[PDB]
Amino acid sequence: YNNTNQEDLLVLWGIHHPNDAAEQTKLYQNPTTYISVGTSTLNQRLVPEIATRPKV
Amino acid sequence: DIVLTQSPGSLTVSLGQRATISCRASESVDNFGKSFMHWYQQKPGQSPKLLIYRASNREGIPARFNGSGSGTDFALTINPVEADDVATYFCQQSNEDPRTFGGGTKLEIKRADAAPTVSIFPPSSEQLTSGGASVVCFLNNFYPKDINVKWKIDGSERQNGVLNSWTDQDSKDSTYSMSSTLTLTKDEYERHNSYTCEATHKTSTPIVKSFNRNE
Amino acid sequence: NGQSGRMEFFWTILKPNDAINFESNGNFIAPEYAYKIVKKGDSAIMKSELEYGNCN
Amino acid sequence: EVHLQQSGPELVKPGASVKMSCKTSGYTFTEYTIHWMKQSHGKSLEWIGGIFPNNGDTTYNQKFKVRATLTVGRSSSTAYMDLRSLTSEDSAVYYCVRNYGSYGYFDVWGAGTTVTVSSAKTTPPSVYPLAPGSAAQTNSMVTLGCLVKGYFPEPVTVTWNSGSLSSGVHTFPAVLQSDLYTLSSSVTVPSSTWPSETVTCNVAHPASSTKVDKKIVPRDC
Ligand SMILES: *[C@@H]1O[C@H](CO)[C@@H](O[C@@H]2O[C@H](CO)[C@@H](O[C@H]3O[C@H](CO)[C@@H](O)[C@H](O)[C@@H]3O)[C@H](O)[C@H]2NC(C)=O)[C@H](O)[C@H]1NC(C)=O
Repeated sequence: YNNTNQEDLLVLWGIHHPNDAAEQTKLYQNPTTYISVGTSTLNQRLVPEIATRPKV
Repeated sequence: DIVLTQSPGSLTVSLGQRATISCRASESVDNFGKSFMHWYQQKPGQSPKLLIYRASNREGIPARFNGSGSGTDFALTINPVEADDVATYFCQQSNEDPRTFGGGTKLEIKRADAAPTVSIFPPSSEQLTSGGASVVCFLNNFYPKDINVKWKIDGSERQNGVLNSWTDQDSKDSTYSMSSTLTLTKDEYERHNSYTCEATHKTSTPIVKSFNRNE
Repeated sequence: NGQSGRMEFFWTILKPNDAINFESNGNFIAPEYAYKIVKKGDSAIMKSELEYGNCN
Repeated sequence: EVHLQQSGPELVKPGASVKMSCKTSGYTFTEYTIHWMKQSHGKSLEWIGGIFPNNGDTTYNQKFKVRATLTVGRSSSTAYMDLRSLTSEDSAVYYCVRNYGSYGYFDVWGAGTTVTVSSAKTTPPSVYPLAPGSAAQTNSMVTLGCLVKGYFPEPVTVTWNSGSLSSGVHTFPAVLQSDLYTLSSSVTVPSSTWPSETVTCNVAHPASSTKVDKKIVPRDC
């Protein structure tokens, strides 16, 4: 997405951290995944950290 | 004027040892808590080079150079002395115009006594058609500096017509070289036979090279 | 500046008898020159748009 | 880089005037004071003056106040010095030098414009090859030569094989013989290489627009 406006724009996004390799498979077929975001200034590549956590 | 006087004037130090050159200022060169002295290196045959600013800090300059001192007297310490250190070293103050320099100190390297590679040369044919004779005699790559060339024409010595020329101690091998031309006119020349070139060094207890006119 | 890749730089201070160990099999931007901290003192990085004046 | 390119060696009739130039490059001309230094041939360095480009303020030595004149061409990124009504005294080398910051050190020194003050005429040299004696050979290595005689004024450049040979070479300093300069060069190659190898002596004298080559031919005997 190219910001064509005249203003700064606040963009929000997210990553999902599943419980197990199973849940991983059920939701997104692929077993090892990434999310990379790129900007003039921003550069990140997130990898979901699967773990079993208490229920909230 | 802040008269700067370096000492000693000439310093010969053995290779791999310590050179210690001093500077002395007529009045102090030392306020704001820092010394405004500078050391400069003039390797032979080229412009001076900046070594130390404000008496202690090195400008790409090897650590072998120790800038030291405060107030009225300072000292450039070169240690260990390397081959490419033949130069004349200058201290100059910036504490107060007019900017004044030291006399300068020439550094010489003591090395292994080498023997002069003598070689004698007859005058060119092209020169002789022009009317003059020139007997050249090189004495390359030797040490100590002191050498003594003699010219002999048919056994009898001669000084008049001689021009000598030494190079500076070579930065790379620490050896001197010498030219020794002997100029005559064609007619003055054609009235003799054997031309000799007796070099007397501390190395050999006389090295000779000669040539005969007609061969 | 035409480039769509990114370079990320790092630094550390190597204490006087310590050693730094690099091991890499790619994407490495290697040090050639480092900087000896010769004089520590009180100084500053002044943000200014002006240049030298040859004065004191 | 911080290079300072200055004017070419010059000759002036006593009483005349010179104007050597120094061209700045690689930094901002207008941030540093440029200065001039005079060196009496192999003796001592003397400070002449300084000039700050950006506004053209000058600062002179007592000694040179009169005879000297620092000027600056801002568009040209160039500093000039002018010496008026010269004498034998002024025959020496002049360095165009960048000083860092009244209380400053000279960090970047230029090449050196060397001035020669003499009434003498410009004289092209004469080059003579130096082949060894017909019946004598220096053992493992053969010393060869080149002789440059009767020229004015300094300097001259001596090269061996257009420059590709830079090893055993010694070019001796010139000397004064009947009011002309004379110098010699000595290339040293392994005995096997000569006379098989083309040993040519390349000499250049700018002051007369002269460039000469001499090939060392063994002793015809
Ligand atoms: C980085 O380089 C250092 C020098 O090469 C090194 O220090 C050296 O460490 C050894 C032991 O590993 C010392 O060994 C001996 O030291 C003294 C003698 O002076 C005595 O107390 C003992 O006999 C002892 O066994 C060296 O003296 C020491 N050398 C110096 C010059 O300090 C570092 O450990 C190296 N560092 C890394 C992180 O690799």
